[PDB]
Formats: sequence, structure tokens, C-alpha cells
Amino acid sequence: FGNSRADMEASGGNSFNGKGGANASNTFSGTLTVTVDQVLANGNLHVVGEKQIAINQG
Amino acid sequence: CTITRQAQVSEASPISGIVRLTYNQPLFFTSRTDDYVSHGTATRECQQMGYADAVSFGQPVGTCSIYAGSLCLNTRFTLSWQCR
Ligand SMILES: O=C(O)[C@H]1C[C@@H](O)[C@@H](O)[C@@H]([C@H](O)CO)O1
Repeated sequence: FGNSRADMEASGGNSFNGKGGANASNTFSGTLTVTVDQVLANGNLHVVGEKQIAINQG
Repeated sequence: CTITRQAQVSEASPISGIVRLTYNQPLFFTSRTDDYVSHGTATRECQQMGYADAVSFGQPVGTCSIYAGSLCLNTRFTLSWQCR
């Protein structure tokens, strides 16, 4: 060890960060009167309805 | 402009014995196939099912099927029959 033959110095680093996300929301707060389309074998009713409103410009 | 034809069948439900036929109308077009071919097709469908002697019992219903902005490219008109 007379010289710096044994003198040693070293550093090392490794950092990793990963992220991920997702969202999906929906809301509906109306009331619509529909009409029966047909009666199924079990008695369930197929209902279809439509409502058109022309407030102004569309 | 005012000529259309070819009214076909679209539904045949034995439950309640309901037959539904549909035909198409372009934007600036009318449609009335023959007033008798629809009855013939409804009777054929009723005979195919357990019923017979289809009756119109209703009025044509027109709902737009193609939308292009504030327009109606095509309109679907439906004819209903109650087999008896
Ligand atoms: O004993 C040896 O082998 C050495 C001692 C140091 O001086 C080393 O660095 C080397 C030098 O390169 C000679 O020129 O010689």
C-alpha cells in the first residue's frame, strides 16, 4: 500500500419510478316516458322511447 | 322524388302474434308500395306462424335511421299487423 495502489473509491446508483392511473365516471339525472315495443316469452317488456326538445338554435 | 316501393318484413313474434314490416324513404322522397303487398306479406307470416288473417290495426310509424347533421337522410316507416 505504499502508493495509492490499494486506494479505492467508487459510487453507484440506480433509481426507477413508474406510475399509472385511470378514471371513468358518468351520471344521468333525467326522466323519460317510454313505450312498450314487444312482450317477451317470460313477460318482460321491451321498452323504447324518444323525446325531442328544441329550446332554440338546435 | 315521389316514387318508392319494396316494403319488406322485419319482425314476426308469435308472442302476441305481432308482425312488423319496414320500408325506407329517402330525404326528399315519398313511399307507398301498393297498400296490398304489405297485407299479403303479413298474411303469409301469420300463416307461417300459428295465426292467420293479419289485420293492419294501426298507422304507419316513421323514425329516422340515418342522421347527417340537422337533417334526415333516410326515414324508416313501419307497418304493424296483429295475426288473428
Ligand atoms: O518496484 C517496482 O516495480 C516499481 C516501483 C514504482 O516506481 C512503480 O511505479 C514502478 C515504476 O513504474 C518504475 O518506473 O516501479
